[PDB]
Parts: sequence; structure tokens; C-alpha cells
Amino acid sequence: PRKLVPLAYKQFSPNVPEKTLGASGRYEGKIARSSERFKELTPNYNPDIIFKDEKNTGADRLMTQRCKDRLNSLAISVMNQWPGVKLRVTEGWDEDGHHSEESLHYEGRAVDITTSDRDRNKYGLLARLAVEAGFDWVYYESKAHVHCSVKSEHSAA
Ligand SMILES: [Zn+2]
Repeated sequence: PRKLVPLAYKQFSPNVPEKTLGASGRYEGKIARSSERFKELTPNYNPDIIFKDEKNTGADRLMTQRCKDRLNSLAISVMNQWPGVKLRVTEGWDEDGHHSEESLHYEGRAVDITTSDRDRNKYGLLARLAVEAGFDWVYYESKAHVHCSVKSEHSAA
């Protein structure tokens, strides 16, 4: 076994920009509810993940399959790491534009996460778990959350 080292505040892994091929790839444009690419999104109803749903639309559950797969892996790891605690998503797909111009939140490929107990002391390690769970980019973005993202299925040629 290897010792798990938490990410530092503001650290990202891999240590390259989010939208590079070695990380989460490219911004492929906003997905609107009315758009064809809306079917790229699938709702995650994993019983072991808490969704904040702060906008009361259920949008934070809607994500790509790869995002769902990595998130579900992380959900198991979080429960393992801190028995009694669960993975919590505070932001997923954003229909409103509350991030930078080319956010992967706009296309259901990024989540902001915490632990269910909102213990900010856990977030560095939570970030490390997200890396081990196979998220393509993980960024300890604020003291209040970790930003995790995935590649699309449109770069493999
Ligand atoms: Zn984010």
C-alpha cells in the first residue's frame, strides 16, 4: 500500500491545466436543456451520494456517464475513508452560467464536492480520493469544495 497524501489548498492533479488532453480534454460548449447534447446527460440517483440541489431543479444530478462512473467509484471510497460519512455534491451541471466562460460545469462534466458532514478539514484528503477514483482532473479550488472533472467521449480518434 502507498501512503495517501492529501492535496494542498489550490493544488490540482494532474499538474496541468484542466482542459488539456492529459486532463479533462477540451471545452465542447454549453449544454442547454433544449439542446441535442442534453441527451449526453444522465441523472445520478446513487443512494450513497448526497446532492445539495441548491437551485431546486435536480440539475446537479445530471452528468455524463464517465462523470457518473467516477463519482460512483468515489462514493464507495468516501464511505470507506470515513465510516458514517458520504460523498456530497454541491454543484454539477450549471444551466445558469455561474462559473468562468468555458466551465465543464456547463456540459455536465464537472462536480463540486464535499463530505456529507461538511468538515472542511477532510477536503484535502477528499481531493486525493477523487484522484484515486479516476477523475481526469481534480482541483482543491476553495476551502469549501473540491472541483472534479472528466474527459468527454469525443477525443479518442
Ligand atoms: Zn467546479
